[PDB]
Amino acid sequence: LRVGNRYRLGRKIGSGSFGDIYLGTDIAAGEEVAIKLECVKTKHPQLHIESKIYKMMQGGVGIPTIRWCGAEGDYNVMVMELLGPSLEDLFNFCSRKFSLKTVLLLADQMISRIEYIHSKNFIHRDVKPDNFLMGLGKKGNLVYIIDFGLAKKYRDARTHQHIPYRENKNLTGTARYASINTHLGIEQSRRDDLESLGYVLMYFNLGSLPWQGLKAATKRQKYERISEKKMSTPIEVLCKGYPSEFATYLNFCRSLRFDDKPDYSYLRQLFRNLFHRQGFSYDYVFDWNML
Ligand SMILES: CN1Cc2nccc(-c3cn(C)nc3-c3ccc(F)cc3)c2C1=O
Repeated sequence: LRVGNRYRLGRKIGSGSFGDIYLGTDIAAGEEVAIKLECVKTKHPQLHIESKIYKMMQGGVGIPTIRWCGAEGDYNVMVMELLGPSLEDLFNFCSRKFSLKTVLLLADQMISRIEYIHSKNFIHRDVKPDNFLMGLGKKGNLVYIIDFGLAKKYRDARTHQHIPYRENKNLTGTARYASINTHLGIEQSRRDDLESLGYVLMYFNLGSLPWQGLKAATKRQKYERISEKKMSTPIEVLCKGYPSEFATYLNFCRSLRFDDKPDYSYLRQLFRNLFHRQGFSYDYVFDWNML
């Protein structure tokens, strides 16, 4: 099928937040692309909003380039450069075990991606391994951030007025990586994207989280059980046996005030100092490169 005169639509290759992913080719450029399709008439249309966020994010390191946006037949279409597997696919491919060097190489880039989105007045709100993809070819060392479907402006683009403190909010994101504030129903802000990343890094270290795979009757009761398990698990217990930096990272995120600008530099330097004490080289040789 033809997409915006220039793109050739192929078979389905993946599943996305509110629209499936298809293989494509930019016929004029001779380059493969990923095409996200969303039904023109749906009770919850979100592709168009997401496109605007990606467009605002353009030029940022690890921000996927959007080649085209439009409407074709029964669908709203978004065309992105082709990327590699997500950190979840790579984690499963690596038998759910990442070396400390891989976790630290990933932590460095992931903190930067989040800082970039924040510099562009947005909070991601769904920080999880599935939303970070590795690039391909010459970009194979680069971690990309995707899925702006739950992203929200946290401050006014010009005035920098932070959004007001709100309570009794709905769990926006994934329960496994949600911050304690989110479980409490507090409006998400910059600190919450970073706390989620802290749980993602501990998840890479452990293979799973202590509140993962809890037995429950309803999805709301599962969230209550996860909340309870997260609030009953001290950071030192969660991080036992791993370098103290992971715990320091999580304690710092939990200490942040609602409208505080996080010290991203300090957080990257925490892991960089550990990376150097370990004698590792920033050579971008991840565990999967040794397979
Ligand atoms: C298998 N692949 C490769 C590949 N490359 C690039 C992005 C994705 C991809 C994965 N998800 C969950 N969403 C997207 C996507 C997003 C916006 C778009 F405009 C197009 C695609 C994939 C993919 O699913």
